[PDB]
Amino acid sequence: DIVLTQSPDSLAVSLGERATINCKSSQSVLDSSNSKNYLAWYQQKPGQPPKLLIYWASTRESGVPDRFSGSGSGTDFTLTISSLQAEDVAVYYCQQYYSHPYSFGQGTKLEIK
Amino acid sequence: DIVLTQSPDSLAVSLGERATINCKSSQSVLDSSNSKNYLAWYQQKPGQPPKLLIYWASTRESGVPDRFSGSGSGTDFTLTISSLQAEDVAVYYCQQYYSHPYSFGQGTKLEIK
Repeated sequence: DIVLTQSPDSLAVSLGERATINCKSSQSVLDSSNSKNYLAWYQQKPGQPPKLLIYWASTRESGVPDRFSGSGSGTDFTLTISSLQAEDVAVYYCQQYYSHPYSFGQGTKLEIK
Repeated sequence: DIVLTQSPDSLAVSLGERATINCKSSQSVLDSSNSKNYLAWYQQKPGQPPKLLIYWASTRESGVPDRFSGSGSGTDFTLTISSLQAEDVAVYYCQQYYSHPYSFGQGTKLEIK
């Protein structure tokens, strides 16, 4: 089964600065036929459900701020927040839906420094 | 935007008994062209990422105990946990992926009486 490992586990970034979170999959999640990477990114704040930010590794979800972007292919992916805002403090998770059982990374805590 | 509302918000159940969690969608998530309900259920414990339990409303993910079962259709769904065990203490979420933006219910916290 595919295992996702995120890094770092926690990130402290100054307000307005760029935040970068990585996710590495044990197996490629790139579908060679359609060229799609079955990888998604979620944001989750205390007492609230997860919120989808990016899917297909780099397509932005409806309603999600433009400062959120995803990149990468195969086994290495990255979530980038162009300009960190106070409201971006939360836990971020990557998820693969390439093959069952689907799985999530351990999560990365993002805080203001 | 399809909104999911779970009920109850929290519940306390006794070991060995049956727990029931409902999810209501503001609009139907049943695709009449293929007869599939684009609805999933997740389990999440403190400090851990979400874990997929059921998808397509009633298909149980591999590795998941058979005490977990999903039912329902259209706008009304139910997650049933039979023979409750201490390890089932967690927050449960329903998720719809019928139309964008995809969305999660507010979550239901399950505890042991």
